[PDB]
Amino acid sequence: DWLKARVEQELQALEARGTDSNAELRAMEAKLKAEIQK
Repeated sequence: DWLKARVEQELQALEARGTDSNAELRAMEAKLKAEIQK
């Protein structure tokens, strides 16, 4: 479960200064659980 945070800090600084990724956000949540499986 802690990994869920490992991902937040990841897209946290990226989306914090990225004005061109308000769509790929969804495709991201998909890989989210994909990581929990390992």
